[PDB]
Amino acid sequence: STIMTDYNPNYCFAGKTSSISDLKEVPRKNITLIRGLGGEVYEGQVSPLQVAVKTLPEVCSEQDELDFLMEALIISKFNHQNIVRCIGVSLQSLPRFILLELMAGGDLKSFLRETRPRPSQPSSLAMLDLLHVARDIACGCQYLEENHFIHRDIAARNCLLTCPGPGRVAKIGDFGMARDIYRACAMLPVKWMPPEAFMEGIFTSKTDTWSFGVLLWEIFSLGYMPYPSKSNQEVLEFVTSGGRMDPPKNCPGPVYRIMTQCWQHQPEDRPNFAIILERIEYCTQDPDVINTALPIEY
Ligand SMILES: CCc1cc2c(cc1N1CCC(N3CCOCC3)CC1)C(C)(C)c1[nH]c3cc(C#N)ccc3c1C2=O
Repeated sequence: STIMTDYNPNYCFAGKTSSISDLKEVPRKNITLIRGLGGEVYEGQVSPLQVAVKTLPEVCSEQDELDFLMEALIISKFNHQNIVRCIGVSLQSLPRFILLELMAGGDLKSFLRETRPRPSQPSSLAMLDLLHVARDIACGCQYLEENHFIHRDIAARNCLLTCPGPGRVAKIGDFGMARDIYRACAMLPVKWMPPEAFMEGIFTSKTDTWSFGVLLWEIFSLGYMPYPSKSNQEVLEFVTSGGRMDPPKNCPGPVYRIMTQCWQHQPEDRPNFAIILERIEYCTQDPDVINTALPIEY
């Protein structure tokens, strides 16, 4: 790409600088698309390795090209089991591809909605399944925090699962907001943002702690939209004024208490991710938490 070549942006993560020349270019003849899944995401294979393929439309702006490169650089430099892997890229053929770990369980929000206990599947999910998802994402967030990377958009829609069934691992699977900020409103994820985002606009890992609290609410509600029946501005005014969400239906007290600590008004009063993990791990050990039945959706 001449835009990518002429600009040739550097990307810094964890004290190391990378650029387009550092990306692992997979020959296009080795890549086959199998089906569309979800911009466009396809299932593909690399000669074989099963992958997810993100594509860049051939009709795109110069900014879109640079965005796509920065997304590749960002994902390629992460090294953690709870962040989706990047197999490589194919940027020297059109349309351009980024090749990612296939996450056959799909996105977490959709999974929660589709796998809710119902009279026909009364035991589809248990509390422990939800705590394992929470732990998995908290582990990824702790890696980001330890590497001074602020995600800015932790939400169930941005988490992915390795498979639908038992043994699934949840991973962070989108970095678009971080990418936009690295390169730099009705599209802001207001419902995931702490009060101070709207005051001084200052982001820290404590902003990700707040968002993680909202993710935990999403998990234990089985995929409900946060602040049901409030608009973005209503939520902004609500949370600023000290308003917080009620516990999800049947949510154990100890889990709800993790949410409420994540939502402390003062950032310094919120737990870091090592503390969040410890609390999630204690909940997972407590028989009265894990023996709590999830509500049936009639
Ligand atoms: C093979 C399965 C799959 C896999 C993936 C995805 C969706 C799927 N499916 C969508 C279709 C469903 N079906 C199941 C049958 O009923 C209809 C819905 C079953 C999940 C989505 C589109 C969510 C996805 N986004 C990604 C982003 C990044 C990054 N960075 C990396 C990987 C991904 C993936 C995936 O690997």
